[PDB]
Amino acid sequence: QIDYRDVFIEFLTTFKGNNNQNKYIERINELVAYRKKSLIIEFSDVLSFNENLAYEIINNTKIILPILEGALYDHILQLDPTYQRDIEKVHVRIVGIPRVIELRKIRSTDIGKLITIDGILVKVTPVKERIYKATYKHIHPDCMQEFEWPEDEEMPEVLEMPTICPKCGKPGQFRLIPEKTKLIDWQKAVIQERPEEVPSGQLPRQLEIILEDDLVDSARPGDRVKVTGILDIKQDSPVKRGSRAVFDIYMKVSSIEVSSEEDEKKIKDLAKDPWIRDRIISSIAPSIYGHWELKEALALALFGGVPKVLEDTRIRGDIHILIIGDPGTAKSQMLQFISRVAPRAVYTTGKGSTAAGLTAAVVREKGTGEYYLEAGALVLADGGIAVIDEIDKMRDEDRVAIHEAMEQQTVSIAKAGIVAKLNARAAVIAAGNPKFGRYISERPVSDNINLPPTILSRFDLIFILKDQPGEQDRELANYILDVHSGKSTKNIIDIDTLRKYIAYARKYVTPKITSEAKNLITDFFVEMRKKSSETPDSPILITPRQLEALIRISEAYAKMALKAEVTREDAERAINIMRLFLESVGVDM
Amino acid sequence: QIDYRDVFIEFLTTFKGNNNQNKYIERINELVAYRKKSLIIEFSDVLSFNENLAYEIINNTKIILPILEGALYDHILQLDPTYQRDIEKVHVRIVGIPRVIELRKIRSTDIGKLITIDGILVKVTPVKERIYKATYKHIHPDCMQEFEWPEDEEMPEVLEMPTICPKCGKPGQFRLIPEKTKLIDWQKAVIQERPEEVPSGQLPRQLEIILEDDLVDSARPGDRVKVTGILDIKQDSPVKRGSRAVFDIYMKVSSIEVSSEEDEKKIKDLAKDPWIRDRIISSIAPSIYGHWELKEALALALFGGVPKVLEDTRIRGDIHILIIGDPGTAKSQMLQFISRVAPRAVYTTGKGSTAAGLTAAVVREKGTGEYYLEAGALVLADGGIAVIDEIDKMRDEDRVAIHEAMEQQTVSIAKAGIVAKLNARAAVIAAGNPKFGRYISERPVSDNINLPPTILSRFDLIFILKDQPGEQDRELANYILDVHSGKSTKNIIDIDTLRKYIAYARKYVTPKITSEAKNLITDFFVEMRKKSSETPDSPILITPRQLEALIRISEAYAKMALKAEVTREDAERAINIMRLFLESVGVDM
DNA sequence: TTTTTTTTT
Ligand SMILES: [Mg+2]
Ligand SMILES: [Mg+2]
Ligand SMILES: [Zn+2]
Ligand SMILES: [Zn+2]
Repeated sequence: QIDYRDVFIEFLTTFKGNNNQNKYIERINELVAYRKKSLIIEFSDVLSFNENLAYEIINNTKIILPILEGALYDHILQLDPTYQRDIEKVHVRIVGIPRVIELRKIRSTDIGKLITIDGILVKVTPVKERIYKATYKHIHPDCMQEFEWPEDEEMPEVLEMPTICPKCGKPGQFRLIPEKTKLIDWQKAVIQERPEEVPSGQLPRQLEIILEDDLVDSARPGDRVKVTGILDIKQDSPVKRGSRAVFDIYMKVSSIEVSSEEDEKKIKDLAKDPWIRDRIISSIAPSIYGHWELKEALALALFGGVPKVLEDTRIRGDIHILIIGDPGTAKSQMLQFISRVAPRAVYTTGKGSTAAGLTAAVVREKGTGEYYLEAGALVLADGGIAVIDEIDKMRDEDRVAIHEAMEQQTVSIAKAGIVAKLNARAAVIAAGNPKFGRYISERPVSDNINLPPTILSRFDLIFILKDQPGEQDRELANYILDVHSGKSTKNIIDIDTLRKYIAYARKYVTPKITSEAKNLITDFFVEMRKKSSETPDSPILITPRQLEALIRISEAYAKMALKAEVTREDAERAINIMRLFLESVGVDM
Repeated sequence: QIDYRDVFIEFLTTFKGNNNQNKYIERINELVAYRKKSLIIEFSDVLSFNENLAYEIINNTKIILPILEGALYDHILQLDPTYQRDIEKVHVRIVGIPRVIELRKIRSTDIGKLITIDGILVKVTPVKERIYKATYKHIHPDCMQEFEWPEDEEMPEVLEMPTICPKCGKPGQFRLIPEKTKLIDWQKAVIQERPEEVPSGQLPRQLEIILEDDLVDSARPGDRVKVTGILDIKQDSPVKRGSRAVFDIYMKVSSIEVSSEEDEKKIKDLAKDPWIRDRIISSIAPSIYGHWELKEALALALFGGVPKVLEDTRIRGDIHILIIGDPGTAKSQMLQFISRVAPRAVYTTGKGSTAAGLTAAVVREKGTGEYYLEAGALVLADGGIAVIDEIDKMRDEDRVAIHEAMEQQTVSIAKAGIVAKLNARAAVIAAGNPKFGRYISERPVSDNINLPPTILSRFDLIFILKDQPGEQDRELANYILDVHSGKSTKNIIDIDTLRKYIAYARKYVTPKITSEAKNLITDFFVEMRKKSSETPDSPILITPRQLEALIRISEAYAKMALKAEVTREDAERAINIMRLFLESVGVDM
């Protein structure tokens, strides 16, 4: 038996990273400066430094975590006495446990160990307080004594009151003292297994987890997470008998991850190539032949524009795309790829969606009997991409409910005496089919779309796809068979790198409008408005929302190349793609 | 007087199997490799070796079973001393009990003996944990003692706390320690009697079964199982008085089997026949005369293609068949046969089904008032075949809800704040009648089918059946009367053998496309588009989906012969069969 | 009652 306090402190102060910069030393300095009261330690670093220490942490986690926390607290206090009186104690969290078990394969033998489960967050409860050291008061004409009922022991999960007053050795009734009671933050969350690991013909399972102290509010619903901790059984009503000798299992979260310096370096060198825009476009849906304009348009929606917020109003900075085409034109394949490449995307269908399920659901809690809101599909997709397949197959009554969300990016709910406004800053991608299944050349655009002009004006770009057999049939057949044969096209950025590239660009890039683009946009907008009045029978209208599109598209083009200003070249690209949108629908230039 | 501990040991190690290889020794050796912890014993094997032990097992199971487990553990321990500290005990499961009782014939005299029940699983609860050895601490300021209350006795299904502390002989308050508590896996399932056993008029009855230890998650809902164990009465609140001395019956499962190496050699022998494809086609619906092209198409759907999973998207590998015919053409006859020979099939009707029930339904459980997902018809058919009879009779607004599942093989639900995706990789076979009941040659094909072009393109093959009274009436009449007279057709593979053949092919066979097949497929696909453009009047469209139909059919043809490569011969059959399909819908090539 | 999805007069 050898003390690990010296080894743990030595590991923190002597570990060398990639550049031998003592990374953990900097984290401690950040912890001291910010009073973060929590430290994250990578498991492989501990294993590389000393494999014997790693095994004790994995196995004897129950009794070794407080030892390391106490030793670390002394080191922090030695480094800076001012850290005291602000943080009572620190927490050590281990990340990178080699023991990973699927949510569906949890057995009795795994209870009481430190295991890691990766899943999807579903529900998060509001933060609440849990008592871990109570202070009762035996009220009785002779007692007038207060005491901490749990002696040299933490208050268990089941609340219990003293039976005999220790100060007097007599029975009676006891009163809790909130002022001297010690509390700890407590949150309840529910995790779900990934759809790619669910067995065939079975519904996904769910597991409930506990977040405490600083771990609260570490994630939002719909985010892939990785958690590590100790499993335990759950007790709800143990006071009254009636068998129920079967208990569930809940997880005590110790370390939580969501979804680096080296990644930024990899991303930065990509933008050095002048042809970065073409590479990104060619990397969208590599298994789909042709549709270069559609592929180019989808890339703009992934990056999006720059939202503008003023002292009196705000302007949306998202691009909405509507695609209409004949069946079999691979409209859904691109949408599925978007949902798999975007950092945050939600995939829905017209028939499988409802008005309540798309914006906000008002439900009544049976335990409380009061109404409370539930996040809709658009709300969960805030700051991301919203995909609505088969937009024409949903009822118009439910479809018209998203008019405010598509433009104002807000959802107003006035039901059951509850009034609220929720942010819905998401870009909507919709696909559908013409009124008669296939597009009819002889019939005009009005009866083919079969959609009200109001919703059409909210779409920045509208593309019409036509399945016309011709000279491209032979090359299309070869491409499809190559995909089925396993052959793939190289010189394509992988999905993981592309997803990282999109996330980085949306966070650290904000292009500015220059004078050259201002003149180019104005001339095109005025000229295209003049042609609109020539043929006012088209279902589409050239509204001021169209002028908004050029600014957003130009910003998206600049954001693609990690630029800082909208140059003259970007304005030309925005005009070129805008012309194709007008040309496809039936408006000549 | 006589001990069976040594009797069981020699039976395991000295028992000549069918091939005289000591199969039970191999099973024990296989058990050690992966720590199976469960050994399956055939009742016939015990009866063949020593009849005396057979009666003891079947009549005194509750006593002799633990004794045999101890003997087996020592034998395994000697073979592998390392078997300790991972598997503390093993289990002995007995199958093939001759005592089989119908679910409706259970009486009081059937309680307490080992019986076998055949039925259909309908509900599986999530895996939970049951306490069988608790650990309590007496909360009395003088005690501080830890003890296991269920001493010298397994903890009953009704949880009970001690009234007097064993180590101090005093009453008071007791607390349970989860860390020192011993748990065991516990799962609840519901079984239903087969439709062939339900008597006239009444609805089928249900029985509750309990699965423990490794038996959890041994089967999925909708499967046919054969459970074996001891019946017992169910109690919830025995303390709660107020009459009601009537108790239900719950089933304690000890061994469950769902639905041998001799099958593989028998299956391999069948595939060696060069005319295996013809024999399989002739073995589909032996009671139906004619319809050779329809029989061949149905065989392809049973086997199906090879799904492709890529890093970005996935390609559907199932084949969908649509049949349109006049009444009396026995369309529903093969559909019933398909649902009987397929390893996993679900039979539905257009009128008796709704959109919610087809894919997924969101229902509110009154126990908690919270919405939860319910598996639909397509979800439960994942990995199998879904049959939709009388598709034309059902509502159009309900038919559009399955467009996504038939191509993307996924179901998306956004209702009441619930967003999820479910896999629905199931082949769809549909039948229906024309617009005016009978087919009319004077009217064009477009208005006769009366279906939207979108759903028509999804189907791989569409066959139109016409009832023309000709010279074949006498031949058809004789065949029908022969069936009614008890005469049957010989030299046909039985359903039991055919079902085994199909299951083996779909698992261990994965054909690949060759260069020769690519040229034939590409040339014929181009011919479709050229012919289709020449006649823009047919309601069917030659979309790129038809190209995948050639690939899927070619793979299915190769899979029927247990081949690994799709040769030119398979490609020619794929081209030939679709030529008939095009001819049926009035397209001549 | 009121809001939600569902099958049903
Ligand atoms: Mg689609
Ligand atoms: Mg019929
Ligand atoms: Zn007192
Ligand atoms: Zn005691």
